[PDB]
Amino acid sequence: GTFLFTSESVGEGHPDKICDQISDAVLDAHLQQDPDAKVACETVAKTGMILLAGEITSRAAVDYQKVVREAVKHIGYDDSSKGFDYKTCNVLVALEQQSPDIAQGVHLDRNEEDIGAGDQGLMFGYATDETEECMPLTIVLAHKLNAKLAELRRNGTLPWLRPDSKTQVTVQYMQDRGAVLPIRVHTIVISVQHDEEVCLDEMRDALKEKVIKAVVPAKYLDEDTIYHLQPSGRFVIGGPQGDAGLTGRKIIVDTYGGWGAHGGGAFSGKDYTKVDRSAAYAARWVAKSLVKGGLCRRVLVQVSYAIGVSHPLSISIFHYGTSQKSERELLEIVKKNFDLRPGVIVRDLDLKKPIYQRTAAYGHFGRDSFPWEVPKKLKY
Amino acid sequence: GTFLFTSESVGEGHPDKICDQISDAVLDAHLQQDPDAKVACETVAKTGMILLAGEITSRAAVDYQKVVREAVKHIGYDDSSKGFDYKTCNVLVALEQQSPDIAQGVHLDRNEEDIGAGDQGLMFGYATDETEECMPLTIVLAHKLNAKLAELRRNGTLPWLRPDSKTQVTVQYMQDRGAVLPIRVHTIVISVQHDEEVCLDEMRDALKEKVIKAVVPAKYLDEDTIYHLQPSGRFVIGGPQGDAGLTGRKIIVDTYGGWGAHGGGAFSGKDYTKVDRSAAYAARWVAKSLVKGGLCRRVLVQVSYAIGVSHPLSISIFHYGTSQKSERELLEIVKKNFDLRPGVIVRDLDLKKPIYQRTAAYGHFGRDSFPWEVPKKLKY
Ligand SMILES: C[S@@+](CC[C@H](N)C(=O)[O-])C[C@H]1O[C@@H](n2cnc3c(N)ncnc32)[C@H](O)[C@@H]1O
Ligand SMILES: C[S@@+](CC[C@H](N)C(=O)[O-])C[C@H]1O[C@@H](n2cnc3c(N)ncnc32)[C@H](O)[C@@H]1O
Ligand SMILES: COc1ccc(-c2c3c(C4CC4)nnc-3ccn2O)cc1
Ligand SMILES: COc1ccc(-c2c3c(C4CC4)nnc-3ccn2O)cc1
Repeated sequence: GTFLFTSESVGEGHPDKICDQISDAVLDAHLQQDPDAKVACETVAKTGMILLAGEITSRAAVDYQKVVREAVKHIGYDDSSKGFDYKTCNVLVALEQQSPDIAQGVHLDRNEEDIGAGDQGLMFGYATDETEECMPLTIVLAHKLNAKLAELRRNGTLPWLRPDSKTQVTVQYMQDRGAVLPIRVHTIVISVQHDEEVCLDEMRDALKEKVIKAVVPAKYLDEDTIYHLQPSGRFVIGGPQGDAGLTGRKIIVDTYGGWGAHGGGAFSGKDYTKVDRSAAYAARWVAKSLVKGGLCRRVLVQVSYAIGVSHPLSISIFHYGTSQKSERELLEIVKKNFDLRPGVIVRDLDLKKPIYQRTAAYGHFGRDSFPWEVPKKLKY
Repeated sequence: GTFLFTSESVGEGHPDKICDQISDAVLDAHLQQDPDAKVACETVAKTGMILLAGEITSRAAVDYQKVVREAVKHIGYDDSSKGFDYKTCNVLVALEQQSPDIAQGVHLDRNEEDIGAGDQGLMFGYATDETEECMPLTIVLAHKLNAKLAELRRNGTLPWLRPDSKTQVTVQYMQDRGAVLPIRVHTIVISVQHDEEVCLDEMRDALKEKVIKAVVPAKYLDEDTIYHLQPSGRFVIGGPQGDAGLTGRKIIVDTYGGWGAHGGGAFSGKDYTKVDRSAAYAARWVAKSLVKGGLCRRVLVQVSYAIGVSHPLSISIFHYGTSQKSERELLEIVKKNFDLRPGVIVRDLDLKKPIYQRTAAYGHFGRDSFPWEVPKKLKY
């Protein structure tokens, strides 16, 4: 009845995550001046370079040099000794207006509630009662390990830490009538960029004592837990110098860590008309509402859209055997309580608010009581 | 007992797919001269630009201008009237050597069989008996609709077609003791870039009669099937001009269309030491072997790795209730028959061969009898 499951997370200075945070800093900069900005901002990061590529139609006057550099400063890349510096890096901009063919097919001359989906696609929402925040323990732990590294770097406890990090947690679970119960942590991996002065044994000791023990409850750790701490042996070169980063290359870290399902769409750098983001947020909101509402212990929701069409093409619900109600009954409850048109989701989840940079590291779900994390009281 | 499931696919000229094909053309160019090339090539595409960013350490002498332009020519972007031209686009190169810290931790001075995983991560393999190729019908149909568009464009039947396309198929399934049985096609979406001369009604008629009817068996289509053909109403601007493309932004199209599970890793532009590709291919090979071997009707395999470590950290198997054997029994069969170290997978699946550009459109699985699609005869 037991099984293993592994999830990973990355830190704020992982090059792909730098890109997601810059793309969302650009989106927020536009939304601060024009709540109806149409934004599709991709970011690429490599040694010394941030390139913005995409499409933006907006009435805002945005200083891209300032927005980009301020986001890199927040992450912690502020000196050539760290491999990247917000003060002196190259910021290249290849941004054009949104395609008029897309604009006419999606939102031009359309009533806001009846705007079409900004693209076709499929999206999933997932929730599990295994944690209070309704997220898998594997991904919650993996995110908290990266957050702890950033905390210890920023407070000066471990001054040899640099912003680029990755973590991975394998948990042994027990099956329980469709639901899952965490038993113990089987393996933890941590890799983090570091300075040239600190030795490997000092790093491994700190990662176990000051990071793992500060995040993972002792009840999950035992004599058999496997630790792979700094397994490469050396990680001085890091950030964009060590590996090219792109927006939307950490979509499983952004969501459920492999649990549930994913439709493929990236979140960062997109306004609400892009259903890859808004409909995934709404699907998480529906899933969490079904679990917090006591209708299921674990649930998966799929929705799909066609470009230019407001209503979803399909809606499906899988309760893993954890509900007394059938899928048909749960779908009827969802139809009575939710309107999954993008032009209505924007109002329910306040998606013109410039809070997106906050979502772009540590996962979009299970944190900080964002609107999609506040369950809706269901009427049925 | 019935439910809906939707998957999507994209064409060869979808901007993200252009990037995956260019990244894999670069990898193949290196492997043709140096089978041990270390390649991590990301591609970005926007109006008039192909940018290569990443890390390559190789003994090959590669003409990036020629490799990139030949890949774009193959896709069909050969004139400014189409929005992109291989002859006149800008090709920018930001490629550096692989980080020496990664090289020392992964493969330097290591016996090939004992090379470490090129990164940490989680990967899944999936197989389903619903089609002979062991793939979900939703994604098989979605890929075939894009392939039909490219065929009709290349043979001159529909000369108004351009290379950028997207498709989406929703199938109504019946549950069958853990396995799934397709009943009918509920909805199809097709969007394809076109010239300025053809009218919307001519395109919609051709998409139904020459594309859908030529791909989807009539037994799946009925009076209630919903068609969204050219739903945006106009798609003249397309390819990188209409939307920025990046490598590794179609990872669900590349795999199972939402079925099974995904660990987040992209495939294109990476050599075998990057377990995001090799271990996902090996996991598909294990899953397909378990289904074709008669041990299950549907199966999901998860594997995970740590950078620098050769053996997987975890292996898990979920048979959806379609096997008489337990997960423990299936894991023992997998341990007896497979060695999932990257340095052994490379030999079993011939992963130094330059066939990667062929994998970069229409899915990596369920096609063309690649080594990971030829089931292993299991001994137990
Ligand atoms: C190992 S790199 C990816 C492979 C790389 N593109 C190559 O050229 O081999 C992927 C991520 O691992 C982390 N990383 C980079 N250098 C590392 C090192 N020396 N040891 C461990 N992890 C490292 C960074 O977070 C980086 O974004
Ligand atoms: C709709 S675009 C993505 C949104 C876009 N970045 C924006 O600025 O709104 C995504 C994909 O849809 C397709 N596409 C582009 N223009 C389109 C159009 N006019 N109608 C339908 N699909 C289109 C292309 O395959 C493109 O890569
Ligand atoms: C996509 O989300 C999932 C999540 C979990 C499971 C799963 C198992 C697995 C997965 C390969 C890791 N292995 N043993 C399992 C036993 C039960 N359950 O539920 C299946 C799918
Ligand atoms: C990730 O792969 C999957 C695939 C399919 C299912 C699934 C259902 C769904 C999903 C939301 C679409 N809806 N009704 C369902 C009934 C049965 N089964 O099996 C669950 C998970």
